[PDB]
Amino acid sequence: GSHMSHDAVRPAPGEPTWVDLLTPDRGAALQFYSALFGWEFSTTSDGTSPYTMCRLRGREVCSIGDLGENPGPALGGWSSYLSVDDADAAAAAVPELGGAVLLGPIDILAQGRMLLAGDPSGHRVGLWQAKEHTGSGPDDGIGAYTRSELLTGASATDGAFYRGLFGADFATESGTDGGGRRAAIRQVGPAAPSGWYPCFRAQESAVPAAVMLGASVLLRYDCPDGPAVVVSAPGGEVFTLLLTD
Ligand SMILES: Cc1cc(O)cc2c1[C@@H]1O[C@@](C)(Cc3cc4c(c(O)c31)C(=O)c1c(O)cc(O)cc1C4(C)C)O2
Repeated sequence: GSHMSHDAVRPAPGEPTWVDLLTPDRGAALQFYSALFGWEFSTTSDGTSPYTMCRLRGREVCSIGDLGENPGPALGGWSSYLSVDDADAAAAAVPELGGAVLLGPIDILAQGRMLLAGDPSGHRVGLWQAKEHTGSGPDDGIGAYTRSELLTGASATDGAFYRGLFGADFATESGTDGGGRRAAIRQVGPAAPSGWYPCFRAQESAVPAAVMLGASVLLRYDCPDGPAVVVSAPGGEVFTLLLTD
């Protein structure tokens, strides 16, 4: 009966949520994508759909998806999944800011909820509902996710979207949070690509690992961390590599 909670939850910032990447041919993608980082494949479970989990050193990293006969998937390439208060929370604030929900709310195997929002031009913003964990996986340095960064032509706009679905604006109040949300938005276009694509950690040797395959060069500089490498995969998947150790 319109009661409020009496507990403030403050998750640990920095920890990424998740990152999935659809492909036309999972079999082939594993040959390209995994050739960049140098990961290993694993067998799928039986009884369920074919799911290849990409793990190494007994440490969780990422998973690959596929479409088969689905010409219009949900992912549409790399993207950053931001963790919201609730699937419905975010979706509910979408219209409050003046956006449009494209997908969700949906119940993926009653395990989680993924939905997309933004404008009807086809902008997909990864939104996951953190209930158990916020994607706190093993910190093996290299090979694990690094962070989430979106390159849009309207930092001021996207910022408004984030501050609304995540920022305090969501609940137009303070006290029942700390501020442990992860996101990043930069304004670029002429001198840098555009789209949703988190960063990843790899050795310097990974740079050419992609080149040799025939990756497309767009932008590999002008980053806050210094050395950056953004390549465009042949299928249309855009992602950024940062050299650290
Ligand atoms: C949204 C969606 C809706 C739908 O009707 C069918 C469907 C998907 C999508 O692609 C697949 C192949 C299955 C699938 C699986 C996941 C996600 C996903 O988008 C999709 C997903 O978003 C996600 C995540 O964000 C964090 C996780 O820890 C795990 C996942 C899993 C479960 C791997 O078919």
